[PDB]
Amino acid sequence: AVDNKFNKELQNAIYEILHLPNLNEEQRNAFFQSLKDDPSQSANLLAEAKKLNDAQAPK
Amino acid sequence: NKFNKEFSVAGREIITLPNLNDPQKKAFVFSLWDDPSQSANLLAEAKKLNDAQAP
Repeated sequence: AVDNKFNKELQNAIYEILHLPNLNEEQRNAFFQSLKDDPSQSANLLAEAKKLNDAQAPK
Repeated sequence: NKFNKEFSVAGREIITLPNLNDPQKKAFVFSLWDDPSQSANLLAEAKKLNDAQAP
């Protein structure tokens, strides 16, 4: 078991998601909540966030 | 459901502090995510640290 304070993957996911340019605030906060619900999903959620970011690129 | 508009404001405040490095900001962002009710203490701590690291 990995504790959240000792989980670099979780911490990096939160920080990266905070920076993504093409998400809206609702999406960002939903990701933050989903990470709280299950930190084991950090890799999946970060990948999902990046995919949505890229689909939502303005050009 | 604690990730709301106030949480957004605090995370933005942390990353805009100009003298913190990325590991520092990531750590404060984690602490805010871990306990959003501590935004006030954490934001003040981050600003203090920022000022300690000013050129």
